[PDB]
Amino acid sequence: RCSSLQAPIMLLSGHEGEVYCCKFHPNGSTLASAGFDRLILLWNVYGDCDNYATLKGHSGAVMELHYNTDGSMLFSASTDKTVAVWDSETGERVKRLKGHTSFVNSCYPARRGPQLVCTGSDDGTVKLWDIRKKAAIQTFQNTYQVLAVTFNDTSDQIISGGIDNDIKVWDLRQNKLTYTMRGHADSVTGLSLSSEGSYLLSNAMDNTVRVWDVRPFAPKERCVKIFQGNVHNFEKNLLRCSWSPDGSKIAAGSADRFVYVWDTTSRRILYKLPGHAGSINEVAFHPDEPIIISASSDKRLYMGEIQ
Amino acid sequence: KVKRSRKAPPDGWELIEPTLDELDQKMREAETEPHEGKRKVESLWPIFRIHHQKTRYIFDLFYKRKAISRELYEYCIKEGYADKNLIAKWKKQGYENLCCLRCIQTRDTNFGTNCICRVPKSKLEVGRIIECTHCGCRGCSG
Amino acid sequence: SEEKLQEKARKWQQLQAKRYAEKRKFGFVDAQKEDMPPEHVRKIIRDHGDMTNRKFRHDKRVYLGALKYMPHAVLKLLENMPMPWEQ
Amino acid sequence: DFPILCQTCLGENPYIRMTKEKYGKECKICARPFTVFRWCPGVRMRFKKTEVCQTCSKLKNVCQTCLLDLEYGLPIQVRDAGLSFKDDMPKSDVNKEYYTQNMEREISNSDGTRPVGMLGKATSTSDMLLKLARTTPYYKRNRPHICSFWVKGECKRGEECPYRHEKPTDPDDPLADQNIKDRYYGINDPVADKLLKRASTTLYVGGLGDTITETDLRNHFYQFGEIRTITVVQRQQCAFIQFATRQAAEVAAEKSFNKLIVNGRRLNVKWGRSQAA
Amino acid sequence: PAHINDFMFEQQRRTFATYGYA
Repeated sequence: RCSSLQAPIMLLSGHEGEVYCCKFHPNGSTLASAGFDRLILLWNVYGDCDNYATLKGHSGAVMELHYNTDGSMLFSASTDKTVAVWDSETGERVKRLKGHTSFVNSCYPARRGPQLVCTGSDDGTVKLWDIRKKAAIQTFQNTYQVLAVTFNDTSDQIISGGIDNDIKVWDLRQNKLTYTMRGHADSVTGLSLSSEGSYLLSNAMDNTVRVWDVRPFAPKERCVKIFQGNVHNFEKNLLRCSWSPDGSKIAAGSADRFVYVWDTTSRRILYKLPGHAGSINEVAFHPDEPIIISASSDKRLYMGEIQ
Repeated sequence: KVKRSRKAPPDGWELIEPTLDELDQKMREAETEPHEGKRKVESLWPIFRIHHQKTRYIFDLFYKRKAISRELYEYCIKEGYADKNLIAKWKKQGYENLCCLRCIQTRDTNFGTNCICRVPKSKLEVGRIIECTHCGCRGCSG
Repeated sequence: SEEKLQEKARKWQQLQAKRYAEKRKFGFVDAQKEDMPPEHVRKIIRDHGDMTNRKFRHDKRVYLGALKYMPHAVLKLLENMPMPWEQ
Repeated sequence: DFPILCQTCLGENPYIRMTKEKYGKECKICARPFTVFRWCPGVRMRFKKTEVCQTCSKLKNVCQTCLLDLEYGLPIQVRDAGLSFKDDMPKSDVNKEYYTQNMEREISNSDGTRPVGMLGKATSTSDMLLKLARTTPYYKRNRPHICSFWVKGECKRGEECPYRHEKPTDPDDPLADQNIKDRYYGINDPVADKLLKRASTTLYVGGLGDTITETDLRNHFYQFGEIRTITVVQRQQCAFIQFATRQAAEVAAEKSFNKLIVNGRRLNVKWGRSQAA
Repeated sequence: PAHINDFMFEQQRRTFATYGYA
């Protein structure tokens, strides 16, 4: 009906708790995943003889996980209320950053890589972090808890979203943010930005994917498209929306226990992938090969491939 | 602390001896009386209630009135006069007023933990509250 | 929606705080075994245990398990040896 | 691998905490060990349980706890006798019944719990059982558990303990709870009582409309007997069915009174005047 | 399977007779 056939897939076991997030390295060789077990998951993935290994040292469950553009380092946000800097290929991590009053909501690297990484904490903290200086960048507070915070492609802007029920645009290098762009509604299922930088795709807790095209330069404050048809979160959940720039695609999780694939520019979605025993927490898309990482509450990562 | 060990405790225990003697008399009187009133599991309530009364008396003497020396308090704790675990949970934020240690047991319950005697009356239903089968004890009026 | 922002901010603080209320990595420990009153369990159990009648009627099979386990009393009694060297 | 657990014994709460039991008591019918699941539908209501095994629940095709008739939510006995006739051998020698049940379930490769629903074509008894069933009869189906101690004033705990006061009823007629629990399939029961209580030349029929035509009424009423004529009035959305013999007019008359559903639309049919008016 | 923490809030809402489908 919707999905096309079945095709082979890879099931990744070993996660004690529900997987919080899933991501892949820029080279596509390894894929790391975070979960409630407070142990990062390194994976030899892109084809399977094996995954990679298990990473430890997190004092609490990792809320978010991401990899640096270089691939040798990665950042993670955990309930330990400390920014997690991890070196991986060296056998041990990077450094542990402190100063968060509450648990770290999300941590993502910027366009400068290890130089600065945008992060936020459920206390409502929106803060850039310098790393290689053995100290962060700067701290800021806007309204309320920011669910997701990520820097733009030019590293000069930082987009964030959370319980504040608004689209958060932040200017950074000016020691102040950018603008607050929101319609009339309150929902946050997550926040995301496209790779082109001309639009941002945020997840709405009403089960409504909101793609907004505004972009820098000429004033717009416009939108992109309204994606629907799949329920991302039933009541309250954190879903990481990762779009697939290959062709045109948008990947997201769902509370229906099915991976959510959405085509956008066609004014309709893509496909729904069943086979998950629980609600999908996060999904990823490999740039090199058409593979998608499936992280769900079932603690089993399902990586699909299109042939 | 009625055992045969060689102690010669400080005079504080000699001054607090009548209270422990009355508690032991009430414990023996409660343990020597069966129940014909068609109650099986409810017969163990006054034993745990009296034990919590003695533990609250020792903890109230050492940690509030300060009328007992640290050596006498350690001799009473190591002598079996009071429960060290119940007093440990009473000193921290775990329990300010504790009924019994069995109510906090997670594996003792079929599904879940935290016997309803530990739930506040705010969220809990006053009609179905009644009393705990295991613990019971603390609280009277409604 | 300022009132909904404050009320939704408190409900969200109790929400994310409720998710963080676990404070256990892959689960937590269990209840540690504590010593019960000796006269209560000893005197009450052994007092109502041997009476049988309708009090131990449900305890019947439990006593069949007691008698059904030999090594408990053997290894317990043989394992308890105050010895003449002390009192 | 849950039990039957129909919608009647589930309760109004969306979330329910159920505790399975690997080895419970033997089934009252199959007489074999099985799983015993316990749950409390109500807040202050007592916890439920299932005394029917997988073979006992599959043989009668009933809920593991309430043990109603099929999935229709009616009393077992009456609806079972209304299905065809009986088609059972509960009587005696469970050793001989263990071979028919073991070979039954072992030889049946098509079954399931709930990856399915409906998928039938009408029914003969769906109208009688549908008219004999109510909407969620969950009132006093779990908690009360009448106690004699509170009736005599000898109960010390009172309402604090279960079995709340003023629970019992007059020991005269069936107790509607434990009375059906005394036997299983044997008694006629309020199944049969409420079954008999549920059972109780021209014919006018209203509520036709544009969806119903004259050929449907002529073909439906023609099965009872020869029809003299038919008067189709579209302005009043009614039709008069005149038969030559009043026999089929009485059959289709009584059977056509608020029993008539044509193309999924109920029709109110009243007897013709025949008073020469 | 779902989360056990979410089932605790669902049971707490069930004891409060919360029928909200939102």
